[PDB]
Amino acid sequence: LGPRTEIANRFQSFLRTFVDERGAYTYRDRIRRMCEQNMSSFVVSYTDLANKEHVLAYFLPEAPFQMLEIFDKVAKDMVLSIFPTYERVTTEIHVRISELPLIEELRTFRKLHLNQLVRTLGVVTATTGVLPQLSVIKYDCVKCGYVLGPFVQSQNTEIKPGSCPECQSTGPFSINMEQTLYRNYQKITLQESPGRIPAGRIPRSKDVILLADLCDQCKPGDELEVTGIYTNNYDGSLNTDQGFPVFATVIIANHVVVKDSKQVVQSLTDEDIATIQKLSKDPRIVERVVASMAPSIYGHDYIKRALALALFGGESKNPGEKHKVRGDINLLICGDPGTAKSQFLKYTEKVAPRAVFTTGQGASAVGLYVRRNPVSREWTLEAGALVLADQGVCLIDEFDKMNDQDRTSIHEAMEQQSISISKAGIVTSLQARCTVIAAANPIGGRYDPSMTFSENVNLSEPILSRFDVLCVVKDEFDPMQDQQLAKFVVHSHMKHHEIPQDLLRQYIVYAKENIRPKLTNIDEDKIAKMYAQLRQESFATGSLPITVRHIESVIRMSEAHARMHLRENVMEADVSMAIRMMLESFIEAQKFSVMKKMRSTFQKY
Amino acid sequence: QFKFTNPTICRNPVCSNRKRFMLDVEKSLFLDFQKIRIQETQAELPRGCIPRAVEIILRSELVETVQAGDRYDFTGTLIVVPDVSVLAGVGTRAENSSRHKPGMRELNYRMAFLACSVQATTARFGGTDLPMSEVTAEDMKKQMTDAEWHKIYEMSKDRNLYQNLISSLFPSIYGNDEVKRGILLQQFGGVAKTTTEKTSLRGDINVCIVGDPSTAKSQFLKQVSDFSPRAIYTSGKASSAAGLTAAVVRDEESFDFVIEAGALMLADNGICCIDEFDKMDQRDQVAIHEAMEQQTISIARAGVRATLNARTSILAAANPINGRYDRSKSLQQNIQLSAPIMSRFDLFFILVDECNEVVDYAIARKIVDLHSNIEESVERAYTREEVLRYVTFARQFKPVISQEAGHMLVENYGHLRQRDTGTSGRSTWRITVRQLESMIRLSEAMAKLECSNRVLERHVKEAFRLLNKSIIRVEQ
Amino acid sequence: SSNANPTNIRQLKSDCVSKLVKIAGIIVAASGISAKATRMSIQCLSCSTVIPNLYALPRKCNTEQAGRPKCPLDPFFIMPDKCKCVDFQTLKLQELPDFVPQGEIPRHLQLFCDRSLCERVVPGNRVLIQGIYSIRKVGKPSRRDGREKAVVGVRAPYMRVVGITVDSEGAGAISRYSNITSDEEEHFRRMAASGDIYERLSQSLAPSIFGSRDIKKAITCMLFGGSRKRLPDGLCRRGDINVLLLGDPGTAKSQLLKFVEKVPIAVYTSGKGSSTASVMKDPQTRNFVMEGAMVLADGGVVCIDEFDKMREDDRVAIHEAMEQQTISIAKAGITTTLNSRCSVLAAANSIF
Amino acid sequence: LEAVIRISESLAKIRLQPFATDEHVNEALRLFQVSTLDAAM
DNA sequence: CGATCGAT
DNA sequence: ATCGATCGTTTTTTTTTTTTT
Ligand SMILES: Nc1ncnc2c1ncn2[C@@H]1O[C@H](COP(=O)(O)OP(=O)(O)OP(=O)(O)O)[C@@H](O)[C@H]1O
Ligand SMILES: Nc1ncnc2c1ncn2[C@@H]1O[C@H](COP(=O)(O)OP(=O)(O)OP(=O)(O)O)[C@@H](O)[C@H]1O
Ligand SMILES: Nc1ncnc2c1ncn2[C@@H]1O[C@H](COP(=O)(O)OP(=O)(O)O)[C@@H](O)[C@H]1O
Repeated sequence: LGPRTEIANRFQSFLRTFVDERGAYTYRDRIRRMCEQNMSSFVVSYTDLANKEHVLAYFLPEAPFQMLEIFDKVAKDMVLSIFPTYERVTTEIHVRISELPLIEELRTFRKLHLNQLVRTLGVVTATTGVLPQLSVIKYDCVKCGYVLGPFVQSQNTEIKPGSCPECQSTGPFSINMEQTLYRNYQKITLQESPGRIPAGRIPRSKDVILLADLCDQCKPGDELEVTGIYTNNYDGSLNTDQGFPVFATVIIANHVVVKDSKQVVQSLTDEDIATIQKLSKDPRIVERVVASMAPSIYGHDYIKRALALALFGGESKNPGEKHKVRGDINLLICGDPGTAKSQFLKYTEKVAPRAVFTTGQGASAVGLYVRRNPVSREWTLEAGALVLADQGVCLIDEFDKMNDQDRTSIHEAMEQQSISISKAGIVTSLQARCTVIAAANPIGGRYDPSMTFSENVNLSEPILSRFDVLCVVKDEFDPMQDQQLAKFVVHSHMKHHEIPQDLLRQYIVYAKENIRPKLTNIDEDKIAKMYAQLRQESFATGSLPITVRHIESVIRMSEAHARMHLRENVMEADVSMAIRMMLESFIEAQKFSVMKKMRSTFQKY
Repeated sequence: QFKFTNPTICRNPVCSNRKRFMLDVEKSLFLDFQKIRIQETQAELPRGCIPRAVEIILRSELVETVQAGDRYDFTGTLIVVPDVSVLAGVGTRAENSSRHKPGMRELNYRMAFLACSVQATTARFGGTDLPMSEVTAEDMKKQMTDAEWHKIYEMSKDRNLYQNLISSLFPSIYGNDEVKRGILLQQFGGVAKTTTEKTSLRGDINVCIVGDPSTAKSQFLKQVSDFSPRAIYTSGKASSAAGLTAAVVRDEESFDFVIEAGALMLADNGICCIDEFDKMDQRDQVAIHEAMEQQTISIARAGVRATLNARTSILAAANPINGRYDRSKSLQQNIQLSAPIMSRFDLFFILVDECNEVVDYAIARKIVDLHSNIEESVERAYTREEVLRYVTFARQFKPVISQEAGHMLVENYGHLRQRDTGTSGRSTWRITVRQLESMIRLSEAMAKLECSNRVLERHVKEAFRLLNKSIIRVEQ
Repeated sequence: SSNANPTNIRQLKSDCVSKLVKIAGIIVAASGISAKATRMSIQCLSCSTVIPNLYALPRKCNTEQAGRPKCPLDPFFIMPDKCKCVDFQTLKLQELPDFVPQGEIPRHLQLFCDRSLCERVVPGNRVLIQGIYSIRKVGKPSRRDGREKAVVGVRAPYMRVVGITVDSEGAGAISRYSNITSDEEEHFRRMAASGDIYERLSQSLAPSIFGSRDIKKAITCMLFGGSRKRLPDGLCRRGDINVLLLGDPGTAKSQLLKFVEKVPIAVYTSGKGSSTASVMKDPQTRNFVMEGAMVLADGGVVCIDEFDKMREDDRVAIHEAMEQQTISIAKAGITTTLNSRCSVLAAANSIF
Repeated sequence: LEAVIRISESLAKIRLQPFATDEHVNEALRLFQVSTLDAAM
């Protein structure tokens, strides 16, 4: 119409007219960037939409279907007109939204929400696999032997015209298995979280549809935010009825968003993206990373730096067919039952890309061994959480007073980084590439004197094998420090109403994702003399089987340092920093005779 | 109609009378209900037959306000139920065999019931903008949130109301006068800061009772379930570890594994205290070892991304080894328990028993006004209505610290650890920053008593006094 | 056949359908050998019924030469004296171990065959494939499926094979058949002729590992097996061979057993769990079949650590199998003393 | 003995000579000697 | 046992 | 419009093995 033509014109005079990011708008070029990677999932801003023209907030809910259609039509008519080069591969488009100032929890949406604009979240549960449906209606005539032809399709409705090449005849027909258009499919079953329940009763759930563009992203137990829209199967068998219609409700997804989203993710500011390389190459940045660990503690540089390096360190370095070495480490702090340790862990999660929360006393380490049937409706399936979170983290707290039948069980995945099961209808296997939280508790009351460590907490012989970042919150009283930190504490309790967390998140996404460091011969013989310094100074006193894993953890520190620099190679610096930290620690966990490598390394130092 | 029939004959034309148009879900008439079941009256509990159950339905506005454990008042809309099929109804069957001149469905109807009114009584509390028995229709922040300022100012102004209120809820009780002033601070608010994305900051505080036998440490709390909202009590062995957890299932009802709630766990912003903390098994014990401090907890073996959370404080019920406080062993051997929880609990207040005749006869002199059925209790200072309303108001204030004792809580705490620099030679003890955290919110709440913001160094000094009380009380 | 490129299951999609392809997966198990044919006659018409697809059966009688007393309403007497017979086996397919199993699990696919690719694939093998991605059923409109199924049109997947082949991961597929040539066997025997082969073979598993050479003079002798020197009485004296090892960690037991898996047929789990043996009950027809997984070492070998770290409810059937090689069964209505020649390697961990 | 027989058998399997001599198996003797002298204490 | 469908 | 001859029509089961705490 005069006005009903102006919808597409508003989109056209939007996507190259409303401009921000200091000129050269996204939707001038963001669409180009969609065509580049061959995605066909352009996404729109409702914020920016209202910043241009508020009008299409009320012109949506009367039929958001037709709004979305009349948009993606514009995307085609622009793309293939200026990118006719595109017109081979897919040549079909639909668009998305990611700005809705609302979260509807479940148990919140009712008959008023019918077939219009929606948002909600939840948790995934078991659902279907990967299937397609149809997309176009065409059959085959047999009275005249012709084709009925292709016919305009309604969402779940018949057409059956008389018009066809068979003298517009041949009411009967048959159908082929080709020359017709297809469309992937997958389903979901959404549950609500165990935090935002009505505090103690059974939860609610409804189902949700995802479509051909949208599959193989979800999984059981994943984090999520979706617009979706409210559905209605228009008849779940109306007749002489129950005391109630047997109706149901679904949501169909337009734009799904993961709320973990552990990939390389963010867009680029036009200039505020070299935020890295205005600063990231300075020499003082060895220690500026420490200032953003956990802004909580006055002391404790050591564990600060250890977690700081090990949050993004890692190298696969798969040699020929032998094995896959490590994207792994097990730093451990066996401190005091009540020095603040369990708080150290949380900021890790609140920055780092993956996780799950688990505390000590988990399962029997089996996990919630199924045989695969369509009896019991599929006999639900998983094996742990390092199966569920690989190349990331999933959390432990207060371990050391747990079932020995778990300390057994986890004792391969750390290092072989491999799972392998049996004891079902299956013996398949699966990948566990992870690292490990620590968070345990000592025995003997609080913490021992410098008297030996094997006496401090009593774990069995074939678990002793691996070990790492050995720190400990040994305590003795300084009143000056008590004054300093307590000022800091009350100051911390006085905030009523160098690095921000705003950025370094992305630095480490970038750092452990893209750059892939190395090593070269510089001084790798010195390592042997220091290993000998272990074996000669430490034989039966302290040297508690610290075999050929922690040594290689030496390399892990060095590679960790250079990725903290985005260096990819190094001189004596990084390795010597590893030697500095290890030299400190293994003096830490001795006897009152505490200075063995100390005396041994003033020449090294 | 309930019995639904797409088939309609015609309106304007002579046209199809079984061939229908398509459907309208767009501009037409829709609505909502749910469906639940109901058991026999617990006010009408006869012998013999079962709890005959009724079917029940709810219209729009009635919805999601029914709930387990609740009694109601319905409509009386008993039904002819447009049912579709059933067995065993082998009575006579009929249908209209029309006029002879020159579709079928078996008929056996069942019963259900419908209702369009609810007063879910015995489940109704109301916060503070509800006008109570005693009110003062005045202007305020909200409707009735403190519109009895006309008195609550007075109940927030006296230097006597501290002790009067300490004595305005123990009329039928007599013992020490330290828990009689400390225990309310458990029910009284904490800190409530407005601050950063560092981590959840807590308002509540751990609280304990120990004492010799038959001291009515139970009767302190037997009433508390009747007292506070959200804060209903039972024991820990009053259920299983389906108190903390739910009842662990291994049979198929909906998806064959269900542990998603508990009994401790549904006490959100009320306390559900427990008795008998000494002989209970070490399962919920190590659960509480972090569930009180790090109120963000998980499980495995059946987890739908298990992340649960405690919310309130606690009340303890210890008793010694021999039943008596025979000073023949250290406290660590007197109770035979662990360290960190003896530090996690920043407040002890043990109730010790003796034998002096005047005391016991004075108790019986309490009893003089326990069965004098007119005047079977002692005088008071402040009625309950105004009391709880002042309590319900005194939170909404944003407590604050800018005080030199806030600056020099460093001083009092430096002295706290100066005098506690020892506590290491004769039966060593441990100091820890949970003590500081607890003193902080303690001082803060002690000024929240004032119906005022902005901490004062009086509160620090009394808090220091009370911490000194507790720690020297820990002395053997 | 071709050498174009292998694809991955994560992309086998609605575009990739009715279309020739190439992949590379791995095999799990697949069916027995049922039946299929192409055409047949019927007495009602006496014509070999010719079909394009590999059902409609129309109305008219064709025993109409009865006068006016004809036989309508589909009177079809299938004459399998006159029918045919080809094969049908339903091969299977799991996806790779590196191609989106990472934050997920691996899916898989089921297959099909007609004539000569039965007796072609034993499961637990690495394939290269050319097949085709197509369906079995059809329909979009509001004839919505089942009871509460099919919002619109979901039909099912599978593939049929047009020209499976196999893998050459060095010797990817060298397990049962022989496409090997006289040059190969000359090579073999002339290395056997070489009297410097065993000590050279003491250095085949440790090209990155040091030491343990007296330890390794028979770590591979395990693999070859000796002799199943059976006798006319019972005394089938024990064929295969078994080994123990245990000691301080930090000494490369795990990687070594991974390699002994690497170097024809083998598997690895360890504790807490290959294989009671498995008597299930068929969800189709509810019969009690036996999947029965040392069967997958029926000539291969086994390696495990974690004998120590798994309880004794499951050690005894395997305590026993490896003295008689006959997996017994007596549980439900079956007494099928199964058997299979597996060995085993035993690593361990001593407490103290 | 019932197993060391299989060690001889493995050796002859390698070199393909069918009939195996005791010098071929002195190697076997020295290898299970590891087990003997292990459980020697 | 029900609807389709043809003619009278 | 009416009657009659045409077309097409189908539903029944309970229990055993391994697994997890
Ligand atoms: N530098 C600090 N900043 C803030 N809080 C601190 C600091 N040092 C100690 N704490 C406090 O000490 C308390 C330690 O208890 P936390 O919740 O950490 O349990 P935990 O120490 O992990 O004990 P456990 O692991 O034995 O259960 C925390 O409340 C923490 O706030
Ligand atoms: N002597 C060695 N030479 C070369 N690499 C070694 C040596 N010893 C160990 N390594 C390396 O150290 C790692 C040892 O891990 P592995 O899983 O073998 O532990 P383990 O010896 O099996 O201990 P456990 O039996 O307690 O698991 C391997 O990745 C291996 O490559
Ligand atoms: N000061 C008091 N006020 C009221 N009742 C008291 C007081 N002192 C003791 N009692 C009575 O003593 C009894 C104490 O028993 P209780 O302490 O509950 O047993 P237990 O020692 O097993 O907890 C209570 O029934 C209570 O009525």
